[PDB]
Amino acid sequence: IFIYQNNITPSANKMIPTVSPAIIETFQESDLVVNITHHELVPKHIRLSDGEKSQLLQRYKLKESQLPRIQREDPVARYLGLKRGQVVKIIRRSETSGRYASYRICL
Amino acid sequence: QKKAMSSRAGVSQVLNRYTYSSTLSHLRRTNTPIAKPRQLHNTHW
Amino acid sequence: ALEDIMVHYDGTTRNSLGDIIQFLYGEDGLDGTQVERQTIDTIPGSDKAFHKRYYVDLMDEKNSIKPDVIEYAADILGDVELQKELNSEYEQLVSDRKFLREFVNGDHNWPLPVNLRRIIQNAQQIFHLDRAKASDLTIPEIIHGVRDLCKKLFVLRGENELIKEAQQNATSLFQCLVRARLATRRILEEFRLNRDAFEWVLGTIEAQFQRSLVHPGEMVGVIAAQSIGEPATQMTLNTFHVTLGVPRLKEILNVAKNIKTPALTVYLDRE
Amino acid sequence: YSSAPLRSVKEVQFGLLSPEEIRAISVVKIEYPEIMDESRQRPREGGLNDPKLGSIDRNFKCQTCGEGMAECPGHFGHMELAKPVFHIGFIPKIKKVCECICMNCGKLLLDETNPTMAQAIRIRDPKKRFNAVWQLCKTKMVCEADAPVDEYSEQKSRGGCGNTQPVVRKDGMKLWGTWKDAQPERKLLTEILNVFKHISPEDCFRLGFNEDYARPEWMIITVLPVPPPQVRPSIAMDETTQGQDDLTHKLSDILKANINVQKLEMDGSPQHIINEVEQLLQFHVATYMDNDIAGQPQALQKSGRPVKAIRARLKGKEGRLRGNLMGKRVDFSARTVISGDPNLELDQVGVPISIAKTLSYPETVTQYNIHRLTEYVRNGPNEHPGAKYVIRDNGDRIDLRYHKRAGDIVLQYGWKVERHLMDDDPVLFNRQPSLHKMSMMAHRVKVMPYSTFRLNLSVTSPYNADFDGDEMNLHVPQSEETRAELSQLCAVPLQIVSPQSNKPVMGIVQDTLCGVRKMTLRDTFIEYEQVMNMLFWVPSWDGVVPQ
Amino acid sequence: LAILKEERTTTPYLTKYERARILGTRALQISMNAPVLVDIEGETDPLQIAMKELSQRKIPLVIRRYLPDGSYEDWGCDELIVDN
Amino acid sequence: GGLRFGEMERDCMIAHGAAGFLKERLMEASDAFRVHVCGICGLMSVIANLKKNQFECRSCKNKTNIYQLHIPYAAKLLFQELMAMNIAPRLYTERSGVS
Amino acid sequence: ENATLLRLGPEFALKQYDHDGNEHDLIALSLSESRLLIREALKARSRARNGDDDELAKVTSGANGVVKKTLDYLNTFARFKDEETCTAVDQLLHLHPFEIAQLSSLGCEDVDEAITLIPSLAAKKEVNLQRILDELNRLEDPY
Amino acid sequence: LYKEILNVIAFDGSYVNYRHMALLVDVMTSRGYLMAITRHGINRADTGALMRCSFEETVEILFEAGAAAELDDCRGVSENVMLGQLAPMGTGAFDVMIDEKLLTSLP
Amino acid sequence: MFFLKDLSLILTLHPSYFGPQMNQYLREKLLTDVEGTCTGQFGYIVTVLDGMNIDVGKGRIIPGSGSAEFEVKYRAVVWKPFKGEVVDAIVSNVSPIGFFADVGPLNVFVSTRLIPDNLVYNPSNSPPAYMSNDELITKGSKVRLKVVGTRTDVNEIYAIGSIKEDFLGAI
Ligand SMILES: [Zn+2]
Ligand SMILES: [Zn+2]
Ligand SMILES: [Zn+2]
Repeated sequence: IFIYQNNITPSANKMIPTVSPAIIETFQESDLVVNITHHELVPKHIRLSDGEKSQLLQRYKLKESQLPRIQREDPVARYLGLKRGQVVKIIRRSETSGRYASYRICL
Repeated sequence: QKKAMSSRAGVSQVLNRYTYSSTLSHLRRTNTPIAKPRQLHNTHW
Repeated sequence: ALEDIMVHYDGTTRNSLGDIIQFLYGEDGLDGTQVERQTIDTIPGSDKAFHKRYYVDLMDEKNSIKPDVIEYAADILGDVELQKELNSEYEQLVSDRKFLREFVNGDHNWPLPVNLRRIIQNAQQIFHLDRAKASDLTIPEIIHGVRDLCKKLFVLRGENELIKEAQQNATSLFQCLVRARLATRRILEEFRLNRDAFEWVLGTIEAQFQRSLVHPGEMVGVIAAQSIGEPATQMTLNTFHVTLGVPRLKEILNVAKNIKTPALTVYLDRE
Repeated sequence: YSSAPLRSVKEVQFGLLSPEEIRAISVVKIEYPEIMDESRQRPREGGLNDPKLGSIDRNFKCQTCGEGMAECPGHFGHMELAKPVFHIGFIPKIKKVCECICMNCGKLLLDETNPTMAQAIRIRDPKKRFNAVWQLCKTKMVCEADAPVDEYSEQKSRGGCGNTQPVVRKDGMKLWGTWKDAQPERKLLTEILNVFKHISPEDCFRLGFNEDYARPEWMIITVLPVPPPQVRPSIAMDETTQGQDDLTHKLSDILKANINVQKLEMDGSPQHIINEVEQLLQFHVATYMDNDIAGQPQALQKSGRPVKAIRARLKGKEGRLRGNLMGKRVDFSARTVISGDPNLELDQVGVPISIAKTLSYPETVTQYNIHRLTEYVRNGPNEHPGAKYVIRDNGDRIDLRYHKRAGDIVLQYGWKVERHLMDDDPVLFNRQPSLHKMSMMAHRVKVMPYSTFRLNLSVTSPYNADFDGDEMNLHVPQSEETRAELSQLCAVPLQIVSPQSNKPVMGIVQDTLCGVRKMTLRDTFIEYEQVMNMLFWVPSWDGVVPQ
Repeated sequence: LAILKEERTTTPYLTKYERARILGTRALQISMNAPVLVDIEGETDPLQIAMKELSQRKIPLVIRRYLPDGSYEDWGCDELIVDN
Repeated sequence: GGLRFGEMERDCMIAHGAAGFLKERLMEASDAFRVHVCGICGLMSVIANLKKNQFECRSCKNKTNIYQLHIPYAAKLLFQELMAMNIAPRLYTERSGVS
Repeated sequence: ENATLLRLGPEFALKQYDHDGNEHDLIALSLSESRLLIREALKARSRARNGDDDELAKVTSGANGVVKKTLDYLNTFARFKDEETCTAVDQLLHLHPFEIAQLSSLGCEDVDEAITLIPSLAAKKEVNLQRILDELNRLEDPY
Repeated sequence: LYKEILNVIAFDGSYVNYRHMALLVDVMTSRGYLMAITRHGINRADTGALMRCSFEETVEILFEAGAAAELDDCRGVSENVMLGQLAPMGTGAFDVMIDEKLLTSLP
Repeated sequence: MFFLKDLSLILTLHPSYFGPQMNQYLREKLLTDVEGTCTGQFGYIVTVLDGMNIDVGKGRIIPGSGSAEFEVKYRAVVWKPFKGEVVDAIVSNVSPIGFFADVGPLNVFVSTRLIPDNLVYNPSNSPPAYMSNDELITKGSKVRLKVVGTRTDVNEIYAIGSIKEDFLGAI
């Protein structure tokens, strides 16, 4: 997790997938002054083991594609370092029942 | 006429004859080819 | 844009691709038709006046149920084992009370299925209850029964856990309203309900509830499609009778990258 | 009756007709350019229109599989064009396509070797695949016949002829590019087809294609599919009067532009005066499918008329798709002038006698209602409690207003009778713009006199109607289940509570509202004499006078 | 495929749409001169008779409720409580 | 003539879930028509001589696998048009793409 | 194109699906063995239907010229007789389904012969198949 | 998004119930980003072809549909209307079958 | 060569025949529409195993009418010729242009241009034959041929084939 102040070189970063299995992320400075999760509208998220995942899918009979998505370069997706294939459980307030449980997979 | 419909339709109609004041109106009518034109300007006074 | 959206036999809202847009229509699975504006008592007022209403202490001359309500008020008076179950309840309600203020606005009026306010006004004269002769309920009758009730307010039915969690979850708010009107203090001091009455109300709530649930098939998208546009179809570009009204809504639905009047509201810091 | 099994579509597969197939399927060579006249003799020459295809006038012709007009679909024919033409609507992709494939050879411009491509090449999605690809292959323009392998740039084959690939741009209906040493301007001929044909089968698959249902190449037409009469019908002023479709012109025009073309490719061919006539064929074929394009030339039919292009006939509202398919005019329907009645139950709807005597309902004969039916049948179609058509099992219809056996007839269980709507019959009533769930509701029929739909007052605001001239459409159900469906889901009582605002949508309007206020005031007193005539007026009265 | 009589999840009540079509079919069945199993107590409209046949839960029919994935759930008209 | 049942009128009915009734409008009370598709090349080729049973459908040469369907004549034309534009609308009575 | 290069239609891959939704190995059905499966069903059919082949046809046959022929031919060419003699072969043989059947329903003496009428093997099965090949003609029941 | 549409409705005194706006809002958000209710949005997803074909680019919508050879389920409301079959819409969102087993208990 | 594929078929039934013992009728009706059929797709349908206990499952009721739609899922014994495939049958007829063979319910023909040169048709010989420097083929005789091509037709599949290589022909 390198924290580039302004920007890394195009010649540079072309050596990130050159050290697999491991993976590296890049975050601009001026974009991390305030944690976005702490925000009112931003609900608390949570990851899900490939057991709890292979359960969720089974418990509702869902085919992955049938699941609400989230962009890979999404501020929260990055923040929690998601990956193409990972799920995220969202728990927010609901003026009809109190609490709803939504999930978004990271494509 | 010809393969030239690139004219303007509306001009010349079938004069109303429902009532006298109808017919009258029709002759004294003006058109205006196409949110601002539709407005009722002052100049219309 | 919503045509192919329709509730499914498990209560999921999806489309012509099966993509789940909502796991439980409206986040509760209730059909708007069967819903009315109720007022969740619990939420408003001070903890002091709250306590002076729902707090019960069988070990005290002034904060106990007057013997004009039960038929065994004195032979029940002082039981330590019961006053603990009376805490469990009250300890719950406080978890609730603080969890509901966790709607920071305070507005206690909300749309909620099963009009408990009326259903009791109905009980009032079906069995004709006098504001004179004491009721006849064990403290267990009521509390356990309302616990047994919550258990039957089933939306989802699943065997496993994941479902049963969703169950409790997308219900909760309701349950609190239920308790709010089924607290020991009120059910006995205000409307002396008999054993019969209680057994009726429950049975009806249960039945009513199950009917207030959405019916699978309901072409929801087409429904919501109109439901939204209609009170928009009835307006004037005139903002009579910042960029607002008709064009703004348009602007939004178009997901415009450059609205005329942008603006942004920021609140100060704590202090 | 047809022995073949009845089924429903569970899947629709799109692709493109392969010329060899279109040829195959075609049952008419369609070579001649005339109309019919077998040399002035009136018929239909085996050349153009009807050379065995369908027919009109209850005339068996239809590739002899008779059936005549109704039962008989149109019948396709073809026409071998002399030379390949560009498909008016594909010119966009075709160009971005060439930017990605090499000419003079015909193979990819990026193999598994390059990484960023692999990813894209693995993206399983016929559209998002073809997206990422072009953004890459649009730069490199040299079909290297020798290139440094994935080792040492010392040693160096794949496809050959490293000819520089041109940068194409759109100028009217023609694609041109330059080849570079030093560029080359040339007007790219329709070479392209050949290159596609050559493209490897395994390459097709690399892009979002399928060697079986749609290969890139089939985007250019060789043998043109000629559509039959039912597609481009003639409208005669009875019979012995012309009446020809828009398309029934631009076909012979195409034909002629084909003929003349060929008659320039077998005679003194002025090589730079031919292109001027190919572009012409190219044009008439542009016309035929679309005649509202960029390079103006509207191509108007003698009079100024625009000439509906197939895609015009489809343009939303009125045009086929949204006009005839997504919503069509239907039978068993009626419309007239509305006027409210304060003495009709909420869910009723007073219907004008005239109308009741027109709309029917197929009700099967049963030993429970035979008695009632036997009265209704004798009355005839001009008497109110009557009927107007009797249909025996043997799919044929007796017209109840003429037939010599009018009062005779004894029914037979299992037959169906179409009766006039009667009191307490569910029917679909509506008012457009239909923007509500409540804009259509089932009402009970109540036959009344006078030419107008009599609806209740309180149900005015849902449709949002008034009586200042407004008209209303009425539709009439047809099945035994349909009815149930009308009363179990569209009944007025179920609609009383609007789901959008969890509140009703029908209250007490005008007079009734205005007055109930007065009538309510403490100052409002009523004496016995009136207090009697009022309880009587209440149908639901418990029959007990309150103290 | 399948799905045992056990682990059945859908509603035990008959959705108006289910009910609506059931009354539908059986109605035309009767109008196809089929046999009715009750006492038309002066009743004469098939759909009423069926509505009665319903209120008395005596309509031999089974509803296979399908789930988005492709599996199904069978329930009888006898089973499904018909309060309303 | 006859009154149009345009989009907005469709919509409403769909909200009501009046599936069948709608299917009964667009077909029984208007268009309707019995077309014969081919079990192989999903097209409207079949030479159905309703007498000598003869069905056929050359170019794909079949006479055995053919299906019957009930669709609005208005639509049949839409397809012929689409065909006449060189696009191929295959109709399958069985799913083939799987998943 | 369709050829005996073992590139049969898409409808007959070694892994087909059971009516109950399961996976099952193809079904090779050599002569004689076929004559039994048929006869067995045709018998237990004509059993509850009452609760030597020309007759049995115009009763359990469509009334189906095809069966008489399919019964004669399958009895004038069957290369075996006992449900055991066929079992042995299966208890043995279990190569791709088509072969294990063809080898059983087609006469063969030499390997040179089999390898000639089935030119696709050669390296698609070790030589000691030859042993077996003898072992076949070796258990090629006597007359 | 919800808050914003609501504030356009509530400034006119009119009230609409959450679930509705929610549903819309969700469909726009769910597909990964912000699909606008316009030719450059919903009408451009992996949805059915006949469906999207019934709005704006009607013909062109088909060209690039037969081009990449799309396969349409016919599970979408539109398709069936165009075909004339009962769509899986309430009344038809299920089957009615005679159970022979009980059809013996039925005599 | 014979297989046992688990196929299925759909049959519609008018409401009249909607009694209590239907499964029985369905089963027996299946056979009358299957046993004896022939499709180029699946070949020659000859026998349905385990009749008695066929599985029918619930059938659905068509909305329009009252009829029921049944998806009968069975299993059967079939036999279909493939190209390059090798089998042997009895010669049925025999002229100067070749001979016709009968494989079960089938009839395959061998062209005089697809046989080995050295086998000419014998003229006035009883029974009518074809002569080789040593061999002789006639009706009775069993011949092993190779099916070059197969043509699927109505309710019968005919074909063509040859005996020109070596180790092929009569036996
Ligand atoms: Zn015909
Ligand atoms: Zn090249
Ligand atoms: Zn075909």
